[PDB]
Amino acid sequence: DNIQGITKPAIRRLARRGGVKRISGLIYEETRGVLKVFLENVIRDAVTYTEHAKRKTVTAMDVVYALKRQGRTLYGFGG
Amino acid sequence: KVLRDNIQGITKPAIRRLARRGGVKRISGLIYEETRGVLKVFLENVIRDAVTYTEHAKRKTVTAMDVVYALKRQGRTLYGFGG
Amino acid sequence: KPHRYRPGTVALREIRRYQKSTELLIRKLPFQRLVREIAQDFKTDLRFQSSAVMALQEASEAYLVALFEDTNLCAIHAKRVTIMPKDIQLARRIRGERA
Amino acid sequence: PHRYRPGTVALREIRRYQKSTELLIRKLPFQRLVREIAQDFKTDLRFQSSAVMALQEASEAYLVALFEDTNLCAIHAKRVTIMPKDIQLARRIRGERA
Amino acid sequence: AKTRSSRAGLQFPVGRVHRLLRKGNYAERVGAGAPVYLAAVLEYLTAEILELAGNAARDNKKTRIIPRHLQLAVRNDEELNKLLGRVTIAQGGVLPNIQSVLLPKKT
Amino acid sequence: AKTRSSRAGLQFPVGRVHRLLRKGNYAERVGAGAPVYLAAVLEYLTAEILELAGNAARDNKKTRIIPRHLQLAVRNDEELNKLLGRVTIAQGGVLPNIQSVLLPKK
Amino acid sequence: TRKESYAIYVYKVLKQVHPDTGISSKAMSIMNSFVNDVFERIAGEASRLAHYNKRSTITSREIQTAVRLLLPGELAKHAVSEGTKAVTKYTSAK
Amino acid sequence: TRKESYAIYVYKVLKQVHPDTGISSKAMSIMNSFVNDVFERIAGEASRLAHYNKRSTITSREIQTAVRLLLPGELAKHAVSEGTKAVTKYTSAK
DNA sequence: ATCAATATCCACCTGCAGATTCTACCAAAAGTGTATTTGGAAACTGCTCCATCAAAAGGCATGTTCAGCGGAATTCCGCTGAACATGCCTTTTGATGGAGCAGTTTCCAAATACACTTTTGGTAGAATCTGCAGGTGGATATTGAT
DNA sequence: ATCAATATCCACCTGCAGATTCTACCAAAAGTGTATTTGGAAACTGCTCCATCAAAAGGCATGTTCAGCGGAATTCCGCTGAACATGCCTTTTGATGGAGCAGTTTCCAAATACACTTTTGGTAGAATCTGCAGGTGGATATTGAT
Ligand SMILES: [Mn+2]
Ligand SMILES: [Mn+2]
Ligand SMILES: [Mn+2]
Ligand SMILES: [Mn+2]
Ligand SMILES: [Mn+2]
Ligand SMILES: [Mn+2]
Ligand SMILES: [Mn+2]
Ligand SMILES: [Mn+2]
Ligand SMILES: [Mn+2]
Ligand SMILES: [Mn+2]
Ligand SMILES: [Mn+2]
Repeated sequence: DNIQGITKPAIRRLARRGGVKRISGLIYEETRGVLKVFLENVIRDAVTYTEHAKRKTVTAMDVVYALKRQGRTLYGFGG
Repeated sequence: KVLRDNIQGITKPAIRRLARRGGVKRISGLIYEETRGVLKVFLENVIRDAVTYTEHAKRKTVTAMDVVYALKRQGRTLYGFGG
Repeated sequence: KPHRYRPGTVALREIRRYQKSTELLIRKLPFQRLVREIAQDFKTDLRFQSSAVMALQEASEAYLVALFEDTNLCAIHAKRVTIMPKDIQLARRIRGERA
Repeated sequence: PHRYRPGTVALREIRRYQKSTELLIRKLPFQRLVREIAQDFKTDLRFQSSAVMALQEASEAYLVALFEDTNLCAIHAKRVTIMPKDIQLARRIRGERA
Repeated sequence: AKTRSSRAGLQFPVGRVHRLLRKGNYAERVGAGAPVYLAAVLEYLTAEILELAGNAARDNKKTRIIPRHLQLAVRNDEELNKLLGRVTIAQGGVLPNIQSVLLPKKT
Repeated sequence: AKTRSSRAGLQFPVGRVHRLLRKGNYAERVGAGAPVYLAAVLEYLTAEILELAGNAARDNKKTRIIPRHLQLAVRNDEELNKLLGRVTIAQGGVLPNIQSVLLPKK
Repeated sequence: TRKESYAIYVYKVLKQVHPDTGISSKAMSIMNSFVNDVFERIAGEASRLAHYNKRSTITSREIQTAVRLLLPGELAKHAVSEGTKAVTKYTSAK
Repeated sequence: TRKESYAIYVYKVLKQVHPDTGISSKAMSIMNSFVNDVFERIAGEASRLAHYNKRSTITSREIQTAVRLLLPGELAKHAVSEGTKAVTKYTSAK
């Protein structure tokens, strides 16, 4: 599956940038669930803005407005 | 008269009660001073904004609405006092 | 004959009682002076509607009660049943109140 | 032969990744994940390339901050190894997990 | 002359909501369908909270809903809890909840 | 006919800010000074970040400010960090920081 | 003097779901806060949504998307039906 | 076509501050997000203040209080200082 | 303490992906004088409600003794995760067309808005009506000693 | 398990603080009327988004080995809960003085909107221009064995 494309080594890299020294084996599946929940929440709102505009293309701005609503404001992609 | 040291009016027993409502069973002796400092900061931030709303409206009386708006700005919305 | 509850028994009894009621737990007048003192240090000559003081008290007690729940989860996470200043600090760091 | 002790390379990697800014999840795989999830809300969607990047930057910044909080929870328990319970405690306290 | 509310089949005030939408600077114009739809959502939400609160009132052998009942209704409902996740209900107290490891004995 | 910005002594467009305030549905009317004050405020904050980012650029021996430098200026400054407390700067990375207990026993 | 509130409407709705149940003034104050709060949140979202699409008009369509972004799943689905229903019925009349 | 942005102005300020320093497009894009973000927050607060006080005009007075509410201490002082300075400079220029 | 395998640094070099500059071009804007309309400050003032003080009384805070048991230091060891070498699958990079669908422009019918102007559904204060707070007594549930 | 010191649940009872009806004004909605105009609906263009193909190389996956972390168990000092005795200070109830807020009226500094004129800001071509990411050489530091 695609969620499994988010690899153990890549999750490690993320942890490292997070200052993490040692990782438990259950961490990788736990991290995947968290990311999926995060993407579902943000993508759901962005697509809601896409449909409202009557488009078939999810725009950077759709994503930016979605992130802002979730209180996760992002700089660098417009607006 | 002069108001000083009122943070002590937040007693050890009152802080126990609050912890009880919060589900706490055992409390270390240093918790009380820590709680007082956390509450002082909480109130300084809220009162600061409520008072800013008061001065802007050019009045000398902090209204329930000033507090409610202050609380809302801080994402601490309160129901029951006009907003 | 001098009956005695074991440590923890009365505390549990206390949690059940306070979780069942809704009254404010900090004495009123003392809380009012605190508000007046902190406000006075920002601006002198301020008056307060009484419902303003109460709004601050409900807001403050809800904030502390929920902080204690989070603090309690931090103690238990540490294999303890006693809250300590370090639990309060971990909770506030994670909540972003001083990350 | 030669062998670094457990932890030494781990430290080295933290220093390296805390010093750079490139994304750490391979792109193609991330893109499939995004499209797959979007498809459940609205079928036949297209994505501006910058839309997927915004999502990746947002996701990685999120996961990285979560890991720092997770690390703080593991250290609080006297450990140096993060576990599922550490991520859970951090999320509950953040208000994402109730 | 029928009320816009009766025309809409609603208890909540459509006109009031219309006027509130105008005076709030949300946009230069307010379509006629807006207040109707908004008044309906509001009424649905309040109907939902009152159903649960009246129930909490009944469970506590009360006839009068008080803030404690509103709090129990909201905090016990996954969705309302989330919609009001950053709100505090004055005089609502909290839900009875004690962590397991805190309980006495064994087994 | 001179620019309202030059009258205010600003680089930021007082006129645009004025129009943006009207089209934003913030209120029925906008005072004449509102856009001036706002523009000045936006320029000051803009300069405050450029200054710290510029320094971050120089400390790294680079002359071109990149997102990494904006991240370093904001996160290393207590006040800017709070103002942007819930903002993510794309391609900014994080500040080097390793919890002491993780360092090897020397 | 004079000050509006949703109290009579909240009250009408209380009687509909619980004919024999009353409400204290504090609880009514809370219900009033709740309505104003959700009003602002929805109107606020509708406002942004309109600006994002360079629309000068907020229609039932903006209120609708605003409701989908604002409410959790099931409350959303039901709010939408109630909203769509009232608009349709309002339109069939007159 | 036609995308309006604060880029040329950000670059102008970049020159008064660090005459020999440049800025990447991505970095410029971030600065633009910054200005728009701070613009929306400040304006949003001033809007609310005017409504709370039943006023129909947003004047420099609302922009000032909004600044004090949104900016951390020192940043507020200088920002309010710069705002007051710009309006004075502008109020006396025949 | 002595090598030895690697990781880390610095000075130097330079092709090009991305930045600055000339340049022109055009519409989108922004600035000024002019006429109309009004938002909101000063000036007066009716009247709510906020600060103060006095007086009684018991609900609670304070301070102390006593000892249960929680927290934390110390020791031991099973086994999970780190490091690393081997094999190789998939992500990445880049040229290519084919097309879906955003973005522009023009047309025009359904649908707002402010002023009018008539009318009643709300609101504040007075009148009317009851849920339950709080006190008492007794049957049931819980604790903790032996 | 048996028995005593206590907390706790629970239904009947009842005066009262607070809730649920009755009046009469007044902001504040709502049918019409024009005049104005948003923005949906269609024909049209071309900017990017998707599917396809293809090698180089860089990761990712797997398996082996063992260092050292996590957690179980044991121990004890001392902190913190429970219980008690003493009396302070918060709470409850009002009465008084007036500070200040909120309603009303009056009137001018200031704002919205054309209508008209000018240019600044956006874009992009195509050309111009260059900071720095890699990649090399050799020197010194870091780490870990013995
Ligand atoms: Mn019912
Ligand atoms: Mn007027
Ligand atoms: Mn123990
Ligand atoms: Mn087709
Ligand atoms: Mn009537
Ligand atoms: Mn009772
Ligand atoms: Mn009794
Ligand atoms: Mn250990
Ligand atoms: Mn005493
Ligand atoms: Mn380099
Ligand atoms: Mn070399």
